[PDB]
Amino acid sequence: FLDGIDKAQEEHEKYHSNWRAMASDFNLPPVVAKEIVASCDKCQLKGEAMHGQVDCSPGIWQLDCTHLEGKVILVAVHVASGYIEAEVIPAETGQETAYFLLKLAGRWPVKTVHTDNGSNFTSTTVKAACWWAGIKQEFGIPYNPQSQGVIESMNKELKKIIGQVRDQAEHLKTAVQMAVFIHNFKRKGGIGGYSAGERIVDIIATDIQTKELQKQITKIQNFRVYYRKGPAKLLWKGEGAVVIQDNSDIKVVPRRKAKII
Amino acid sequence: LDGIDKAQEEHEKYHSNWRAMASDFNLPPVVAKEIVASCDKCQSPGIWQLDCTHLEGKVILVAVHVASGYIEAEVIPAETGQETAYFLLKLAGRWPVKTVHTDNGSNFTSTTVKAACWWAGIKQEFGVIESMNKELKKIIGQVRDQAEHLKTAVQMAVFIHNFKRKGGIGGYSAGERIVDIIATDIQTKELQKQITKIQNFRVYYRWKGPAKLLWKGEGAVVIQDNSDIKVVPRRKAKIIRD
Amino acid sequence: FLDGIDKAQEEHEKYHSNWRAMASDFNLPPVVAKEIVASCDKCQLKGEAMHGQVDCSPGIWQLDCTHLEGKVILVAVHVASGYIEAEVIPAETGQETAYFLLKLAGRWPVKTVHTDNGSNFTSTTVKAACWWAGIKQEFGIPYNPQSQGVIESMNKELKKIIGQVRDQAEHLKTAVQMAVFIHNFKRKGGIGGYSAGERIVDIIATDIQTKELQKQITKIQNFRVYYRKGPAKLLWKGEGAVVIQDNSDIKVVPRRKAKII
Amino acid sequence: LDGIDKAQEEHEKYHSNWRAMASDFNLPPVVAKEIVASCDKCQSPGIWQLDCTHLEGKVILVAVHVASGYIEAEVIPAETGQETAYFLLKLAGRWPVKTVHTDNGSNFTSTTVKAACWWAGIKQEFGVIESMNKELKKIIGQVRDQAEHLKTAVQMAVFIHNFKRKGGIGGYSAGERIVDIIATDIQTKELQKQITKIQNFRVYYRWKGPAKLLWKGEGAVVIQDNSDIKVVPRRKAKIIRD
Amino acid sequence: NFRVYYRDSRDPVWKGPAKLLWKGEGAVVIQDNSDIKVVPRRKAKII
Amino acid sequence: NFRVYYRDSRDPVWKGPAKLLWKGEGAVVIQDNSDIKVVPRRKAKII
Amino acid sequence: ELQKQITKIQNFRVYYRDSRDPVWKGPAKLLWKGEGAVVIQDNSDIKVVPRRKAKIIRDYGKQMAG
Amino acid sequence: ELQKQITKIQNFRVYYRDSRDPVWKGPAKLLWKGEGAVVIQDNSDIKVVPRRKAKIIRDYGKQMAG
DNA sequence: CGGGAAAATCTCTAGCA
DNA sequence: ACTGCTAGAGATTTTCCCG
DNA sequence: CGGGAAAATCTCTAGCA
DNA sequence: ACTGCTAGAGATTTTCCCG
Ligand SMILES: C[C@@H]1CCO[C@H]2Cn3cc(C(=O)NCc4ccc(F)cc4F)c(=O)c(O)c3C(=O)N12
Ligand SMILES: C[C@@H]1CCO[C@H]2Cn3cc(C(=O)NCc4ccc(F)cc4F)c(=O)c(O)c3C(=O)N12
Ligand SMILES: [Mg+2]
Ligand SMILES: [Mg+2]
Ligand SMILES: [Mg+2]
Ligand SMILES: [Mg+2]
Ligand SMILES: [Zn+2]
Ligand SMILES: [Zn+2]
Repeated sequence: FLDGIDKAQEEHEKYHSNWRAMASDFNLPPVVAKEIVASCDKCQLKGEAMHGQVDCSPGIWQLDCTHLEGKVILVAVHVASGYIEAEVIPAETGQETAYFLLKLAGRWPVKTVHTDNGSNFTSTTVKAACWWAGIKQEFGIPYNPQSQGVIESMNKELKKIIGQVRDQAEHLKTAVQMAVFIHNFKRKGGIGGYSAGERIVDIIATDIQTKELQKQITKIQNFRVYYRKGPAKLLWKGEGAVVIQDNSDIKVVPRRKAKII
Repeated sequence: LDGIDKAQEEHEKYHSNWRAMASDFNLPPVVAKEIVASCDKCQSPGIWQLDCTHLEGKVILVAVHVASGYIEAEVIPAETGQETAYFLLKLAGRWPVKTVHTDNGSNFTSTTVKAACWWAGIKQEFGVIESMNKELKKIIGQVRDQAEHLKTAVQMAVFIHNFKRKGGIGGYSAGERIVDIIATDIQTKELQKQITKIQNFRVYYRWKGPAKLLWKGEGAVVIQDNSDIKVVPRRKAKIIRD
Repeated sequence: FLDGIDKAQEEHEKYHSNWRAMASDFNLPPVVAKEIVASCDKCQLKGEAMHGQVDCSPGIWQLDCTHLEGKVILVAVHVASGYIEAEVIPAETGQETAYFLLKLAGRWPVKTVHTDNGSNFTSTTVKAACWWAGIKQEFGIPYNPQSQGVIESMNKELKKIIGQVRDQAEHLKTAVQMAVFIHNFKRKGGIGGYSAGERIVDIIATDIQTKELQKQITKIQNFRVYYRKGPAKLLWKGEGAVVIQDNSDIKVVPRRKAKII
Repeated sequence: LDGIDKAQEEHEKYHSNWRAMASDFNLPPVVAKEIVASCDKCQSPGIWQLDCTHLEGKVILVAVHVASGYIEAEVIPAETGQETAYFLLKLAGRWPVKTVHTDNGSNFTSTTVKAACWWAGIKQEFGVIESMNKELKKIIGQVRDQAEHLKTAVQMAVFIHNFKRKGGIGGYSAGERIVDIIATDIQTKELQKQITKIQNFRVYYRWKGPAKLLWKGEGAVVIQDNSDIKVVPRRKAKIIRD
Repeated sequence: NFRVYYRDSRDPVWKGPAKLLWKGEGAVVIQDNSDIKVVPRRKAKII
Repeated sequence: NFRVYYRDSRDPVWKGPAKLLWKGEGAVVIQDNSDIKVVPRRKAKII
Repeated sequence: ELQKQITKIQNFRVYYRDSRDPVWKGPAKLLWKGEGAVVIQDNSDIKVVPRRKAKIIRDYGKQMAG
Repeated sequence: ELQKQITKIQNFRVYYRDSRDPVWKGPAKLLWKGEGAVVIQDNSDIKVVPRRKAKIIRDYGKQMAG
């Protein structure tokens, strides 16, 4: 193909033909045309077609500031449950973001806050408020609201509820608290038919209960397992399969070729 | 199914509650509820307390969950009905507040607070609040130097009280207690819902007279007839709605 | 449920709870809660989750004006094939839109032009140019570029090619014509591995050939069919099934219970 | 497959072309191509013509597809090399232009037109254009009163000439003819591509000597050996690349 | 008869209910207070 | 080694190639002319 | 006569979509063409498709290839 | 003693996702919980899921219902 | 009939004011 | 009475090719 | 085991600066 | 070294309920 490849690069340097066009016009295998395209800097113009998956641990909260009727609404959400907190604040300022964050951390177990890189969240005053409550700050890739998919989706549900109840309140702060109430306790569905309030209660109570239960289980159930290796620490057994943790690496092995001691 | 008689015996012996029978013997909660409700010898989480403390010339408005000692407080600009109603709408949006106890003070008997309670569905009624005010004031005095304004200090005190101070029988903090109590009320409400759903159904088994329905299992149907719990195969009983 | 329904509307008038929340809180069948929500005007806030399908007949073209480097580029596309025409014009004016449209209609069989409701397309000067060439104008639902999905998608491919070849031309018009060339003849793929030029040639030649062939077939094959009715005109027969057109209604019937005369 | 001998006979009788054999007997085009290429007694669509007419003080620059009579023209502000090269880049983007014939005029031998032809891949070479100029001028004179500017009239004339005037053997217009001719060239190019693809393969059948490959069917493999076309089952022949 | 609530044109506020005059595949024609409008089916609910 | 072309931040012009330092699920860390950047995998191609 | 014409009309490939599926269905076999509808055969199934949802080609490449 | 604790830890439902599927997988059965991973049983299959991709609840509503 | 490699199909994304 | 689409990138299934 | 109705799941969309 | 999501609307498959 030496004559077919040299003419294809000469054509790609002009028209930037994709791999197919150069496979048809110069009698090339698909691999060679794809290679000629892959080596052109001017043709690498498209990312891969996937989406990530945000952290949904029980202690992660996403915060963001949204705007409505000239006012600033600082909104938070519990990612695992959908439970939201919100407040109209006079200004997007690290002072009042820190006040909001301290109130939140005082009402619920907030382990980690995920936010974008707005100035109020990247402020030295929030860093002090998050350090005092023992909160971990995760900032997202700048200019990527998809990294805040949960709270950004909650900026739409919250604003949608406010317009439904806006005419039952003179001020916007009352409508914001009405919308918080309605979302958290009057909208059911999701992973348990719950509302956001029931679901956060379940998530948190389940976290506590499971931590206590598994603490007891590990305190009692103390075995070592040899498979195929070292004395891996036993995690679970039953149904013809054993789960163990060998050097901080959890893997599933069948009951055969594994002995518990 | 097979342990209903054992649960009846354990109640007639120890007067246990349905949660234990349902956990120990493995019975649907409705059956154990009926077991505990068949003996006449065997016969809160939505109540908060509101008040206002004064400190350094500002007004702190504190709310306590009586069942758990959990505290919600914040500094307000004026001891008025607008800010009290706003605080109460906030709290009602955060936790399921069914009742609030107050001290008939002017800010609490206002039309705005009454309208907020009406919208949120809160029932207004006019010494734990005092002891918790004392504890909050002690914590505030402790942590005051770590902040410049008072509202920040109040929120640090609320954080400390709710999550850092532990005690009681099991050594849990107010946050874990409030979460557990609310989960228990969620279980209670779900059970009441299921009982109310099934109570409008009558069962004709083997045909014998109509009976109250308790559970519609996958391989059985549990019924209560003449104050006696019996098990019948699904194909041997017909359930109608009345 | 008379007490359960009256309390549910009283609650919906305040919080606007969805059908599930009112089914759980008031012991309602899903139909009744869904009905209570369906009767509330303030809750009808979301359309249905589908997309339409544009016309892709051989004679439909989508036109649009896109902007680049302060200049106006009037772009057209043959919907069935993807073949594009483009031109930098000094102004979005019905005069030059009509000139572009007359040139196009002179180079290809343009039966119908689909555009949005920009002033240059809704101009009385294009109406005269489309009337003279015997073109039919279809305007889209205002403020819905999805009705121009093809040409709007072509506004992105065209601009994408221009940046790839912009440094081989001093002026933007040369880069626009280079991009037209490259798209139409140097990018292969689609419903036949074709380029846009090959595909428009195939579409148009196939239209002519099939019209002629089916004209001959109908001129020769002249039968009437009775099924189950009137003498439906025969369209096709074979493989144990007959296709006929009874009173301008094409339907497929099996060979059984159908006689050809 | 079974009609290869009939096609060989029909060529030795009537000297037909491969398109007919492939259509009449139902043979892959490559086999009929080889049939027509085995007889030594049996042995344009990318060429356009450019020129400039003058009318009413403006310069019209006309392009004719020689094979079809299809016309592309437009009024340009100046008879220069920039506008000629722009016209030619436009045309090359619209139709597959492989060659353009011009009249060695100053605008056509410029460096800009040469560079445009180089980029587009057009080969520059220096009486149909005259007759089509006459016909375009006649049409323009006909339709002139229906417009105010001359460029609009030129485009109306181009529309009329390409799609409204019909003639020739079958009564087709220039548009249908150009489309048919370009489709034929597309078929020719696809056939040349497939022949070039298969020509670097050798077949060993039943083992006999290597043979040229023609078609790799689903139930057969067609080969040409010693100027004779034979059919062999796929399991009876092995194809290697050389 | 059908009630149609819709989102007409560059306006976020949903309007309705309007009479359904014609349901096509992808768009609907409605009548809302003696005003005939054509709304895509992404921007309308019919009850 | 891998070449990474990316779309950094509110800028349409694709940049690259950059050295791939770390590939996570959803985002990548790259080095482009002694400048370490974190780009989501929607906005980057790795070759 | 007529049979050659019919087997020629069935040599064209048809790409079509259904009224609620956004993906294009692979090449069927054209049986009959009309002003508003085309009749195709896709996997031993006879479908009637509107003209505005169908693309009819020959595939000059597969012809020239068997 | 221990067996009651294990059958209690297996009463919690787990909702999880895989690293490239955006849809949430239905309620599995929690076998073991850890700081970084949870071990579940979904349709007679034992999967190890990171803690950040799992939601663990009890469903105070199916409990109170059998 | 059985793996491996290559080809075809499938899935999913940004950008198009 | 009108209407999302297109092309590329990675993943996964089909087909083919020699044993 | 067989239909019908009701419930559960699936698919797909706008909006979130 | 980090990451789209949420809730609603219509369609389609499952489950259940009495024969
Ligand atoms: C003044 C005319 C008449 C009235 O409306 C405006 C505004 N407009 C807006 C876009 C635009 O929003 N493209 C983004 C996009 C969004 C969704 C989708 F499916 C396809 C898409 F291309 C156009 O392309 C466009 O031509 C116009 C226009 O022409 N006008
Ligand atoms: C000044 C800070 C810091 C730097 O960036 C700006 C700009 N920005 C833009 C959006 C926004 O584009 N939402 C639409 C959207 C698009 C895609 C998606 F997946 C989710 C979405 F919500 C925000 O929500 C937001 O908070 C900000 C912001 O805060 N800032
Ligand atoms: Mg933000
Ligand atoms: Mg935001
Ligand atoms: Mg436009
Ligand atoms: Mg546009
Ligand atoms: Zn390139
Ligand atoms: Zn409502």
